[PDB]
Amino acid sequence: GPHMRDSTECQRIIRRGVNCLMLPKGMQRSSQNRSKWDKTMDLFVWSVEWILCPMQEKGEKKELFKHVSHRIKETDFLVQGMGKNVFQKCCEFYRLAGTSSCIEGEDGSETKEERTQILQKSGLKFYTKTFPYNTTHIMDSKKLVELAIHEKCIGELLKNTTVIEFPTIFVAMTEADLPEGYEVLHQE
Repeated sequence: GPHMRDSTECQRIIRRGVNCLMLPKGMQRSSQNRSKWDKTMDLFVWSVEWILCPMQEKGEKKELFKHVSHRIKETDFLVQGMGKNVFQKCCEFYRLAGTSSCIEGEDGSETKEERTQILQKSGLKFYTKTFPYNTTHIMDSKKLVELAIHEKCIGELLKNTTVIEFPTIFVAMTEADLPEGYEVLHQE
């Protein structure tokens, strides 16, 4: 059944260092969120929102592809949360090609890195929504940050952050390919 929520819900829960701002009962963003502890893995899982951003010119802009992907582990890397659909759609958006490694002695790490290789060899960059460290109440703000999906996992990425309900990932070649009104933050 649906989770315990109010109308004009107002709470912040912290889950292994991620600050999570709770949306009210009727929000489609709270309805489409599936995130909990899962006994079957003895860890926390997320639903997450992915946006693939296509290669535009400086006059001709092109339109985004969106996908929400589910039951992604706090231990997972982005390429293991994205879904084969989002991986295959990135391969068709930028015309990336597939490769192989670690065949000398792996059967699970070889294919974890198979996906990540396509993104680092194309030079694709990944970004997420950030909100302030002291935030206790729900807000909307266009603020992105660039992150190292080839070195960092999703749990340590979100451990330093604030997010509303369930987190969002933007995929693009540059800031100049990212959607309008959104901006990426740099160091001081």
